[PDB]
Amino acid sequence: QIDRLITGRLQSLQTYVTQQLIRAAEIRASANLAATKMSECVLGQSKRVD
Amino acid sequence: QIDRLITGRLQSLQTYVTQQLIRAAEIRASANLAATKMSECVLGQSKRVD
Amino acid sequence: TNSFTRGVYYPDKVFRSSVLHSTQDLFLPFFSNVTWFHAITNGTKRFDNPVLPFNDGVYFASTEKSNIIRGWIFGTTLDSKTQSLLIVNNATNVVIKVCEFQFCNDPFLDVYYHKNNKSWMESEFRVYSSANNCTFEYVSQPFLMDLEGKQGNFKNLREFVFKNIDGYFKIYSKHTPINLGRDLPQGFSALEPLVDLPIGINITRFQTLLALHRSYLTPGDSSSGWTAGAAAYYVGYLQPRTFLLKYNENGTITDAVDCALDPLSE
Amino acid sequence: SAVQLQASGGGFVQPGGSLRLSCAASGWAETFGHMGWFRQAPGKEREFVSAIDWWDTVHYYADSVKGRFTISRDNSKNTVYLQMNSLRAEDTATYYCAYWDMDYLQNSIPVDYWGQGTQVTVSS
Amino acid sequence: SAVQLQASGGGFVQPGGSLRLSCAASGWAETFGHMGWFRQAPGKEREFVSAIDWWDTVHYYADSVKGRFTISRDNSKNTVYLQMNSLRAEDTATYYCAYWDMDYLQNSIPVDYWGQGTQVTVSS
Amino acid sequence: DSTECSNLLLQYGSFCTQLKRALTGIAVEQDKNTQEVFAQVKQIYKTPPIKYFGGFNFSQILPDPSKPSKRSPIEDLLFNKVTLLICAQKFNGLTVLPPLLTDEMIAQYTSALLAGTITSGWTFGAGP
Amino acid sequence: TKCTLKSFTVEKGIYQTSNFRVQPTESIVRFPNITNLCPFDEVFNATRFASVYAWNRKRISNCVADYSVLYNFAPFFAFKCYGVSPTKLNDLCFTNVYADSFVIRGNEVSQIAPGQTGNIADYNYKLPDDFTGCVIAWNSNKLDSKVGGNYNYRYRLFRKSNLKPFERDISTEIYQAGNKPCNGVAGVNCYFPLQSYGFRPTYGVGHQPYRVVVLSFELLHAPATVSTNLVKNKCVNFNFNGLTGTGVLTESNKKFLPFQQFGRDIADTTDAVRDPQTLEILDITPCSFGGVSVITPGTNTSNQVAVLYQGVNCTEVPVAIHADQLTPTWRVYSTGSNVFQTRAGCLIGAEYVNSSYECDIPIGAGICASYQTQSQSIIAYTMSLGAENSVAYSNNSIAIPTNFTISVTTEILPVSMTKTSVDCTMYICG
Amino acid sequence: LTGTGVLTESNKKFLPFQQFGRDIADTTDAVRDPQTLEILDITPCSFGGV
Ligand SMILES: *[C@@H]1O[C@H](CO)[C@@H](O[C@@H]2O[C@H](CO)[C@@H](O)[C@H](O)[C@H]2NC(C)=O)[C@H](O)[C@H]1NC(C)=O
Ligand SMILES: *[C@@H]1O[C@H](CO)[C@@H](O[C@@H]2O[C@H](CO)[C@@H](O)[C@H](O)[C@H]2NC(C)=O)[C@H](O)[C@H]1NC(C)=O
Ligand SMILES: *[C@@H]1O[C@H](CO)[C@@H](O)[C@H](O)[C@H]1NC(C)=O
Ligand SMILES: *[C@@H]1O[C@H](CO)[C@@H](O)[C@H](O)[C@H]1NC(C)=O
Ligand SMILES: *[C@@H]1O[C@H](CO)[C@@H](O)[C@H](O)[C@H]1NC(C)=O
Ligand SMILES: *[C@@H]1O[C@H](CO)[C@@H](O)[C@H](O)[C@H]1NC(C)=O
Repeated sequence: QIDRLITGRLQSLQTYVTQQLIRAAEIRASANLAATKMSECVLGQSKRVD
Repeated sequence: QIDRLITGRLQSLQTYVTQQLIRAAEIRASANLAATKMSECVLGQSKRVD
Repeated sequence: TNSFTRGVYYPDKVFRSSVLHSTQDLFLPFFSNVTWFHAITNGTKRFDNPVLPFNDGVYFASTEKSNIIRGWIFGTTLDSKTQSLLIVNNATNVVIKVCEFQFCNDPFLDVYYHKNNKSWMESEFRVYSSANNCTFEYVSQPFLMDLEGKQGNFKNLREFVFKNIDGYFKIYSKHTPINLGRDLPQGFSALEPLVDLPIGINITRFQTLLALHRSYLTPGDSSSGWTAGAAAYYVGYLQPRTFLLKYNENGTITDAVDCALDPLSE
Repeated sequence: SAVQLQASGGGFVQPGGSLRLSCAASGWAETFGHMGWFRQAPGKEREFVSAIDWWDTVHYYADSVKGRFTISRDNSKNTVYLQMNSLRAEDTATYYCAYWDMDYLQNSIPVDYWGQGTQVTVSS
Repeated sequence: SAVQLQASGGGFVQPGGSLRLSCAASGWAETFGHMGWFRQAPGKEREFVSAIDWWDTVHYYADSVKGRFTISRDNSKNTVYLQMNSLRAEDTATYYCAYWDMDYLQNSIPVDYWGQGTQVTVSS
Repeated sequence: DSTECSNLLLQYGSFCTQLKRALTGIAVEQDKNTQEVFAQVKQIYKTPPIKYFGGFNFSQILPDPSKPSKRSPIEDLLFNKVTLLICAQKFNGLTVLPPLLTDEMIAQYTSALLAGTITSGWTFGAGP
Repeated sequence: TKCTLKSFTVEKGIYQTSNFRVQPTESIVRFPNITNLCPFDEVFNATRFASVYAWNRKRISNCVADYSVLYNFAPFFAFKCYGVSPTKLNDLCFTNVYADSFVIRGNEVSQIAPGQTGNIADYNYKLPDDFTGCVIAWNSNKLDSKVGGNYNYRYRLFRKSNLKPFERDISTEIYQAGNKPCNGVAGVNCYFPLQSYGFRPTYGVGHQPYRVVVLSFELLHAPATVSTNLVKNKCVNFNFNGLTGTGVLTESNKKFLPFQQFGRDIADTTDAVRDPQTLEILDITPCSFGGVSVITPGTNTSNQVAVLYQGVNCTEVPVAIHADQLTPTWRVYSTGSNVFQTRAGCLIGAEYVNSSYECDIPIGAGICASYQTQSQSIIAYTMSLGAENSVAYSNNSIAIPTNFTISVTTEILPVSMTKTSVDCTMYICG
Repeated sequence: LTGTGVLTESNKKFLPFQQFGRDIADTTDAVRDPQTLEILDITPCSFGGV
């Protein structure tokens, strides 16, 4: 009975982490874009349209 | 007992493949940046600041 | 027939502050048809408050002045072979006598002249035909708050939700002093629990107890249906309906929304 | 499973007396479980008495019944008896002829089927 | 059975003397059992001396105390007595108040309560 | 927190050191994400005491010392417009690690970039 | 850290090792709600007791029959409970205990039991063979017996059949044992069932009165008609009205409702609970646990390290870490070199310094640590963003470089990761 | 100790007591003749995807 409950509880934890990992990757892509924007738009002038 | 062992064994394999999929997605994002850097920084001169 | 928002009650004795709680208990559905069941001592024939089926609890709401509505009787067949639940309210007593009274009588009028000067508790309805299994009672301060209604702008909407969970019988009372428009206004008042009561028996059949003697200001009707006329008692019914009860800081249910009434509500 | 049990016997035994009971079986069962008696001492919990294997290969006895109890199945009418020697004066109980519908008794607490109570007092 | 037993009496007697001891029950009981007496001589075992039913109807006297010792119960102070007469040289024994927590004197062994020591010596 | 339960969890091996390690990488990366975006400037440039930039009014974005926090009216508007229980997560092992760079430090990094852009053009991003 | 890192030499950097979980100190069993009732004096202390032929049936309910009150009620009695020892019955609460009371004789004590026979067992009161409950049998010689001869009290000597389980019968018809009818007149074949009790001061102990009270419970769908402590801000295991769990019973400030008992929150946890005995609201907070991480400047440089219990207000339970309270052991740091409360837990073994340097070992909330000698030791400076610099901006000032510097910088980027391929049947199945 | 593999010679040094060889894995890389005290190196079958 515990083993059924542990696996159910453990599976939810693994889902959360694997959901956070892909979520964290989406932020990193946003952070990399923001870091690029700061380097180009702020620290200099950008000729790239839009 | 065998099925109980296969569930965990298969789940461990599934987690690794899922973890590899996320990890490779990060590498491709890094690989694309290197490909962009090679095309712009090496094959030419980049006006993009920093 | 238009319980616009009445019938909500605190599903449990749990405090909750500024949260949106979703429950799944038995509730009276929003905008349901409350039966007008109005009622009309001129004889013992021509019964005026017929029995009703107690299916998964009922929503009871009355607007008697001070003594027209006194109590309720429950059980299955209200006879000797079944438990009879007396939830009568006295002037200051609400004794919950669950004795299997061999029959539920009717208010034995002493004479046709009814309520000139008699206020004593004697020769009353006597529906408790003396019987054997006179089990535990909750004789206490009257849970039926026979409040001295006054100042106009009032009709004591003593909305009671009588439900029987796992045998335990619960009374959710909230007497309404505030003015109502016609019979039930568009407002909100969750019914705080009043009595936790074990009485582990079948409660399949229910009827009000017009322990009146007094031929006291009762209008006439002869049909059975579902409308919002001036009632001796409104009778809803509780269904396994999911509600989203909102809780104010002080843990008071400010408002709630039914989860099946409307697509927007859903 | 749906098994009907046919228990009979008893009487009015005496200090040092004995019983010779019977418990016939009839009805389809999931498996060939063991017949026997779950006697609760008067006012006590139901207690295993003595169980015989359906193949008549395993016999069981208990300290409260050792030396003065024995179970045996009739080979003709398939009515399992409860025949004893010098039953004591304290067995003033009601004896249920219970039915474990399992081929082996790991523990006696789960008793799939049961029987009727045999009320026998022990006094002269 | 919180049967509070109180012991009293003792001393030195002559060959052919007499004595009177008192023991009683209090607190609360599992049931009305048997009131009896025992002697556990130094190095010896607790030996059945005399048992009496609580209502002074069923009395018992051992062979060694037949015609010498006596047992009686008071009817107004909840006390039960004991007598001893005609003591020999080997009667020097230690006495503990006895108590049987059973309705019938099945054997001399079954007990649930005991008393405290009491040295008895015979001299002139 | 049941030992008999805990012993059975050991039978699954490193199925939970992975979660602690994998979730640690996320927490570390977020600190790198903030630093990468904002810590693009080596020094900390300060706006001169006078703030007449040829008629260009910057008081909206330039940090305002009047407020107790060193945030501009625009940043203060953003903070109030973003509403951030937590302790329940701190009840069952779901501790939330605070960020390495405080909200003040990040607002200080932004003021450096803001002062650098105004008083130094784009030259400060490519050298002195 | 070496165990968690699974390496013999750890490098500079904060490492998460284990979890610090403060253990509860005491246990509180507060479920009293004050509340007490049920008299027992009505069924025990009554001066006049109903006879055996008129035994009472008074089921006590909606209150508690505290057995400690009745455990010591008289010099001696037979607490002949059935099915459970009287002491274990104390907390054994029962749904509807039908408390029956009457009086018997002394020699008839053996005749008053389940399944017994006689003019007072078969003919006055029959107990079922499966009787569940208790029998309370004490003597009332000074009350139910008269020195002048108590014939006012009677024990029935004749009756027809045994009573049903828990059944009553008070038939007083003139019984006929022959063929001649009574015809309403006492005489031949005409016997009154009630025989007057022989209760004289000179009568024997076998004829002495003994009251008998039979308290019996039927385990039905009724409330068991038939134990507390106190606490403070210290963390304990709460049991408020049967609410299992452990937490810090800090003082609360919310306003409950006259009927609300078990306060809650968004989560399933019981955030608050009204204190039963004092009718006050108590706030429940989880025991202040949190992960513990170790700040180390690299085995090579030094073995000196400092630890950080993440997410704890340590200026309390981890600064008052008593003998072996801190999980990583070494209770010599109960106070430590310096305890520095931080927004990210608190540091033990590192001393805060006013001077701010570049971050070396990140900790959190703008605090970093490094192994900088002041005498090498761990410091906990506040991270410094950089050297503050002011540019002399002016309306007509321009700065123009006269020289330059061809700076060559390296950039490292991963491109491909190791290629792999698995096989379930080889992997999963040997 | 049950398993399969190529039972080649072992160049390692099983300290007397040691009988099961093992690498940093569940695999029992080495083993020792329980009837000749010879150490043998165990390598898995030369399988491989095709
Ligand atoms: C820059 O703009 C701010 C507003 O964005 C100006 O501040 C306002 O100044 C007016 C005076 O004309 C006051 O009435 C307002 O109350 C000010 N508002 C705030 C928020 O300060 C500021 O004066 C402008 N500076 C210059 C040099 O033009
Ligand atoms: C620009 O800088 C370079 C070095 O960064 C200067 O070259 C140096 O000149 C000094 C003489 O003052 C020599 O001692 C060094 O050996 C030179 N270094 C190199 C690498 O050549 C150069 O003089 C500077 N330009 C000006 C105009 O001053
Ligand atoms: C029920 O529904 C309407 C709306 O309240 C009510 O007015 C009407 O009397 C009822 N109609 C029926 C019985 O279908
Ligand atoms: C809710 O709580 C606040 C704070 O105690 C109080 O001032 C306010 O009157 C309450 N409102 C109600 C009763 O809903
Ligand atoms: C390791 O410690 C040595 C001294 O033993 C020191 O020289 C070296 O810089 C250290 N390396 C790091 C960065 O851990
Ligand atoms: C932590 O300790 C106690 C908590 O009971 C409190 O008095 C103190 O202010 C807390 N410290 C901080 C800085 O939170």
